[PDB]
Amino acid sequence: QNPMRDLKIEKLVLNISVGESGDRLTRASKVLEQLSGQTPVQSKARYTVRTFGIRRNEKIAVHVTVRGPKAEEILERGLKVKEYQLRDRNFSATGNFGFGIDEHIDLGIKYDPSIGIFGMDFYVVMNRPGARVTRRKRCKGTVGNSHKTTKEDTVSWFKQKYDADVLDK
Amino acid sequence: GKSHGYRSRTRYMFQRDFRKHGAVHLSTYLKVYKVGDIVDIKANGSIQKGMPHKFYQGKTGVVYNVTKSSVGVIINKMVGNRYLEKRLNLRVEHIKHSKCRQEFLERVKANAAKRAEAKAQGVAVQLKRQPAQPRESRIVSTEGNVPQTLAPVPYETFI
Amino acid sequence: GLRRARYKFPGQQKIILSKKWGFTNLDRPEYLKKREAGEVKDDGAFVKFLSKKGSLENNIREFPEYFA
Amino acid sequence: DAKSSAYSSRFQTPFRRRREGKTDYYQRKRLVTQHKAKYNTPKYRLVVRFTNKDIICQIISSTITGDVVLAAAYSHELPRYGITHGLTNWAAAYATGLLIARRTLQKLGLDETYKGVEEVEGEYELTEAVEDGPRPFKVFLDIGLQRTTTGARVFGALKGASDGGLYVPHSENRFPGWDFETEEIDPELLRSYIFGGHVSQYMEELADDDEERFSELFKGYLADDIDADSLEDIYTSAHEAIRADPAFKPTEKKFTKEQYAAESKKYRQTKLSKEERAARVAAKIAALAGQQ
RNA sequence: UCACCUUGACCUAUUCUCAAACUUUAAAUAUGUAAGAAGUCCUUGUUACUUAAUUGAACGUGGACAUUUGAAUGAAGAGC
RNA sequence: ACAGAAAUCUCCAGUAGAACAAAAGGGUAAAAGCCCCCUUGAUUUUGAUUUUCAGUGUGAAUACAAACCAUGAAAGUGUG
RNA sequence: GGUUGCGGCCAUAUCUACCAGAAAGCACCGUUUCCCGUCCGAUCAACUGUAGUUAAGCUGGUAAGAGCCUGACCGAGUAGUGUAGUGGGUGACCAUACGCGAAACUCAGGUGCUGCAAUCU
Ligand SMILES: [Mg+2]
Ligand SMILES: [Mg+2]
Ligand SMILES: [Mg+2]
Ligand SMILES: [Mg+2]
Ligand SMILES: [Mg+2]
Ligand SMILES: [Mg+2]
Ligand SMILES: [Mg+2]
Ligand SMILES: [Mg+2]
Ligand SMILES: [Mg+2]
Repeated sequence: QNPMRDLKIEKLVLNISVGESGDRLTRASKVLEQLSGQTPVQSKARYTVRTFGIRRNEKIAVHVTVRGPKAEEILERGLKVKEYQLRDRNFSATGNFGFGIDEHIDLGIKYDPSIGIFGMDFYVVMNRPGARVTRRKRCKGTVGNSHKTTKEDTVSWFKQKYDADVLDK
Repeated sequence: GKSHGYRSRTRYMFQRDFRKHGAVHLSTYLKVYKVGDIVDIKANGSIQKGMPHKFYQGKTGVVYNVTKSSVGVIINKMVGNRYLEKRLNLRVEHIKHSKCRQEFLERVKANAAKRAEAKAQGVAVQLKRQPAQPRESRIVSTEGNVPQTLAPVPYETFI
Repeated sequence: GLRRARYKFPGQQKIILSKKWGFTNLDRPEYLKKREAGEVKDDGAFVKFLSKKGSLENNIREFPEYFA
Repeated sequence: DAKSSAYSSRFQTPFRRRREGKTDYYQRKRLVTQHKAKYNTPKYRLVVRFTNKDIICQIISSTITGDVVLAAAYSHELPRYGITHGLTNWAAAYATGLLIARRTLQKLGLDETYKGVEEVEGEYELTEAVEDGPRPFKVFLDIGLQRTTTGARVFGALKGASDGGLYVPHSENRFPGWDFETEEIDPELLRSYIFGGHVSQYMEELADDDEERFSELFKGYLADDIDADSLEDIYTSAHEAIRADPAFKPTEKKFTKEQYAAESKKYRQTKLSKEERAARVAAKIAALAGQQ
């Protein structure tokens, strides 16, 4: 259509929600450090319920956000784990997608003190060129209806390059 | 017991005038107040400093002192059987000019102007205002306007 | 049936034969000229009316016997 | 979705230039509101806005009917001062900041007094009042919606007009050269940025990294072979030309405003009247419900 | 059933009835101020305040205007 | 993925339907709220003012002025 | 007339859907050594207008659009209310006399105006 109307990655985000904090979640940070190459950021707890065992403001999770050429070399490290098979779900109506895998971690060896498993939540945010207008400070606009990302235009993009197939098992 | 605080019974008075909440528009801060100007006191609830007491909302007075963001306004307050001079330190965003005094001062410029061509000729130009005088003679025509109305209507319930 | 219901009430009550059509706010002939015309269509308990206002597509979606 | 009728009726819109994301009215009030015993004294501010491919710089006081521009400068008139490229770098901000100072002072007649800092060193210097002369033209910095960051170009004209002879009150800690470790400006580093040092060193390390990016970037510079070191004399050739003639040459106007209008009055759509909007709805009944 | 006369709420358009401690609106009565000589206009004098700047500010000199001098009615003397 | 109705992550809608120590009312959306940085103006000195009012006192508050600081690029703001 | 910067009044400017924009400006957009900031050059900072584009922003039009704005002898001189009577009525309340006078509804019309600067086949 337009050379500025082509679906792009914005950001891949890598989530692990540990049910506790302490010695365990430092290792959950280090596994998500080496996948990204970036130092990762922790997330606290929004509240406490006395039924899930997590207490408010105790840093019970990690995530990291990767953008650009580095981010497109992390997707396929979890896509062959997922066997290139996404479902009728996994897709937002806004045009993004993600999935949840476990234990790819044989690839990317550090010293590897193998005590534990860290499953991890893939999610990627799609955009198009011109997404600056919502995040820039001055004249903070809104993306129009035509140029906004849709659920179809990303499942028409996933069945494009990265060559997968959808809804099946 | 009974409550007689400063902002007591000010529930609707200091309210913010539907769909005109938010910031104070900048013409309020660009208005110029000189000593002797006659100003209407209307408290803006969104500014809590320099805010007049509830007695002075809607009162009109004369600027006597000018400080950085505030005018000093003199109000006459009836206390018992006499009036006492009240001196109020109000910031200029509770204050607007009285539009009557702009209407007066143009009439002063008008009466000066109308008396000028009273000095060219024809003295005593009759420049005082007069009330609504009684109407004069008329002759009401009927061409195309013949007088017609019928009678009072009967009683119907029309539910 | 309403004359017997007066006795259960204090005060004084009247039996006014209304000139409206049923539980509506328009008279019997005014409701008729709205009825051969297409500004009248059924609801659950009441009747919806057509206006010269709003989108023409919604004036077509509901009320399609009109514009004939 | 579903912005209902009760939602729209109760919505209070932001002003227009809060709805345009173009004005902070929180900052505007504090910049503009004059001391009331300084009755009609206009409080002047230095507007420094940075767009893509331009620097816009103005001297503005405020009236009730709207703002008033005393003196304006642009970086797109730097071509006649000898700056044909680098019009949104840090140093054209100094160049526009220097020009708007010297354009204002000759406009107000105070140009011979208050020459400012003549030879530029990047010493943190403030315009001092001449004793038994007029006070210098007090103007405050409006950075607008841009962020106060150490080394930003919005503080480029802050050094540009302070040395240009305008009394702009400031600290120095947003110039290139401040340290969070030692609370002290680095005047040697700041001396580079005014004369385009931070642009000039990038050429000399792109001389030694790759000619690929040195052919994409500075592609204009390759075409007219300005030396990688010759920037400091380009800017001095303009910093002298500004103080020689800041007088605001206008431009040609080139098919003037009466025929500019009719040139841009043939691509603007016409709002209709009732007689055709009724005709369109009268058409739309036969179009939508003409029994197929 | 292992997509069904015997679905609850929820959403959309309707409908009847209301509010001292609800409200977009909004009276009547009551209420503040103004309707000038302590005024207006012109000239420009002072200052340590204020202005980039006698610029403003405030108070003035000198000059211009006299009772239709700046609505109505009254005033019984006014002020202390 | 575990993970469900509620763990974290991501987008869309969100005029405030939240929050602002404590009741209720008022006020607030590039903030008065949330996060971060710096600080002690919750300072000194004397008058003026507002409310309760006898125009006494007490308490609370508003605007200044001389300082001295904080703060910020700055305009500013701060006498809890 | 367009556009940009700074605005004034702050929806006639807002919101929803669809369609156009010549030039110019604006924007998206290219890169990360430096100043600077981040989990991450998306924000922010810095750089060249260089690789490209009007796709978005943005402006404008369309809509028996929602909303908003104005007017009406539209409701309606209505509801309410001031004043008066040794008026009515058992009372509740009501009628009259001299005045003041809405709102909701309903139709009609509209959909930013303007200031300072600068530039634009
Ligand atoms: Mg109380
Ligand atoms: Mg700011
Ligand atoms: Mg009551
Ligand atoms: Mg009353
Ligand atoms: Mg609290
Ligand atoms: Mg409360
Ligand atoms: Mg007390
Ligand atoms: Mg970038
Ligand atoms: Mg009597």
